[PDB]
Amino acid sequence: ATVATVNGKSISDTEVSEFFAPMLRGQDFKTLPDNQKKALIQQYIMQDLILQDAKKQNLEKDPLYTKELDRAKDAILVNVYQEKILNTIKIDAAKVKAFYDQNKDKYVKPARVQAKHILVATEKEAKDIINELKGLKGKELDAKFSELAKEKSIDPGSKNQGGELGWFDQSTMVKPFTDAAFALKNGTITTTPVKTNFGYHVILKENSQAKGQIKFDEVKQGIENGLKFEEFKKVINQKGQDLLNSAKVEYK
Amino acid sequence: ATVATVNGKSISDTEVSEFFAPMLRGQDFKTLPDNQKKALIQQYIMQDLILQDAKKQNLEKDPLYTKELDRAKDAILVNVYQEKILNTIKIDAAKVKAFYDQNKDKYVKPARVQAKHILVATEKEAKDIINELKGLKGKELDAKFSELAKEKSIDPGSKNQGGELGWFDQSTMVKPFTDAAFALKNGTITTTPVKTNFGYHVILKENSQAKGQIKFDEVKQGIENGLKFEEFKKVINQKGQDLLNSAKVEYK
Repeated sequence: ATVATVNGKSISDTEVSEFFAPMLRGQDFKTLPDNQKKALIQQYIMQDLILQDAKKQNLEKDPLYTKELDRAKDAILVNVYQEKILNTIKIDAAKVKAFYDQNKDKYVKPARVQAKHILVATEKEAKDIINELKGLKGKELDAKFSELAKEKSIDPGSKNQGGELGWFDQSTMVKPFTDAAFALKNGTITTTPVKTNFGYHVILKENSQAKGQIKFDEVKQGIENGLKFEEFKKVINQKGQDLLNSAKVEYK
Repeated sequence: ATVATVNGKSISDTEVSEFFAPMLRGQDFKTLPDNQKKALIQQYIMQDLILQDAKKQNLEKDPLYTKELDRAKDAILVNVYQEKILNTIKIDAAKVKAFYDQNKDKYVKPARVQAKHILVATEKEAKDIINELKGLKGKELDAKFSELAKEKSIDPGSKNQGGELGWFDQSTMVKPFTDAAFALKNGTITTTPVKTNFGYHVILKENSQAKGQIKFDEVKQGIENGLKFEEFKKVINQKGQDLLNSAKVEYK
């Protein structure tokens, strides 16, 4: 249908609609409010008049045009070709499931701990802190700990924050520290100094999170996307092989 | 020159070179190492064979091709048109200079201070801290300050970091705090409590930076780019006006 005429010539809703369809992302031109339709019609007419003026200035013979049009024409055909190939790719339920089942033990959230620490240079300093805190529990142990860390900790990274280290996993830090911190019960301190390259630590564990299993439903779309893409690449490279072999090719 | 033949047909270095010129970003095909040339020739032959296969499958009549080619053809012409317009745009030295001179007082780096503070709830607590620090100077004033902030400051945002606030300007915070902190000399404290909505502060100023003038040479390219772009938009929109007026347009 004709939504405008320009120097006598009809502009359809069809051509306006097709021009803007990329930008509309699936919303149909016809469903826009009258004033949005009108703005898009104006914009399209302006595009149309710039085209007429460009031809009037013979810009279709400009090599900036013909060379880029040659390029676009080849690139669009190659893309349509690879798109027909993409449309033959389907991963059935069983492959998706089968990939999950095969990798089940890698679809996990790793165990974490939330802890504070106090660092000091000497085994005996660490025992004395341990002493000062012996027999205390819960939020009282926590407050006193942090106060001791601010007071006596030699770790510049945390001393000021009451020894806070936040949540962390086993990948994160040195095993001997990691070992003691995973072994503790929540709300408790290392009753023996932990020895590292940094010195002697006292650790207070606030919380823990056990290794968690990720479920198939959580990851299945991701698995499918990744299998489709791998399959697409295999089919495309195979094709690229059939065509090359097939041809007689000499390098000069 | 012929770098390969494919089923008898010659492939020039010219067409390979033109195909990859976008990706080469100005480096000439001819200057690449032999093994890079060869890989690009292979890639180009593969592109060529996919084109031949696409035509064999009649994909040039596919509407996924013809409709996108119609779109590309219009979009490239419009771009060549606006590119010829872009090429007529020049800002002479005098406009660039003139814009700088006109806005000289906005091309400045604002004054900054680097300070610590201690916050307490009561004017008298603030005087007593001021007391404890009276008569101290330099790095000794600094250490004692930070220790007092850790000890007695009621600001959770900084208390733990010895009251550190880092570098900040006048836009950043409440004027009454800002006022006192800009007035101080480096290495000194507010000898009178500063009153805000948060309570009573003692401020130690570590450093200052005076308002700095940005020089023409620092900003001149930026000014030019921005003037060229504004001018481009003016010329393009004017054009868009000449064309529209010029036409006889009826909206249905």
